[PDB]
Amino acid sequence: MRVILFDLDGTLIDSAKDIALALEKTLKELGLEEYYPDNVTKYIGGGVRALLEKVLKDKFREEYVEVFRKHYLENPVVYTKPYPEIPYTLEALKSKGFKLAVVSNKLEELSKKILDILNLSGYFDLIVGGDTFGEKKPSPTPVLKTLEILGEEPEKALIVGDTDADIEAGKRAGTKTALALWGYVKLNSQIPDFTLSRPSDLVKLMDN
Repeated sequence: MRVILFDLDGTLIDSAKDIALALEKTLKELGLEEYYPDNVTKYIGGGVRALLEKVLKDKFREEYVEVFRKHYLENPVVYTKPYPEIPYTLEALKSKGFKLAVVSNKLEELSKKILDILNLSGYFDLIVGGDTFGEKKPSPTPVLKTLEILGEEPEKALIVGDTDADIEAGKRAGTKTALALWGYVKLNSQIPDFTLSRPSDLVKLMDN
């Protein structure tokens, strides 16, 4: 029928606290805690690499990314929970016959893990991740391959996320896009087709 592709962090799950903690740990071990930002939330956005990049700038080193994907995976879920209404919305969307999927830019082996721990895994007909198949958003292969492996044309899909990358992907891929206002909005210059202020509004949006 219709496909709804969701971003993971800042959309389905409120993972800010755990991320900040893993980052605090990594920096302490690496001897760089002085670069821990005053307001960390404006740094959490497109993966572990992009966060360390934004935090360290020229002090960035690739072997740091792996230090982070470590401290953060022995506490992938401590404070993290789905946003309010998300559990109801997935189950609701699934029972009305909608294919659901998580297209994120976070490790695909981990995308399946955090969701297993939060009992959300089962609602998704597929869980594409940061590495899954060859390219990360902004576009448009993760979304087109994810839609072929599902049997739906882009014209029947909806990307629900919070970044300029999500909007570009859907735009380039041919899907619809909606901003998850309840999540952590990181839009800069892009404009989505819709605005969802609450997850349940999704159930509404797909009514008629």
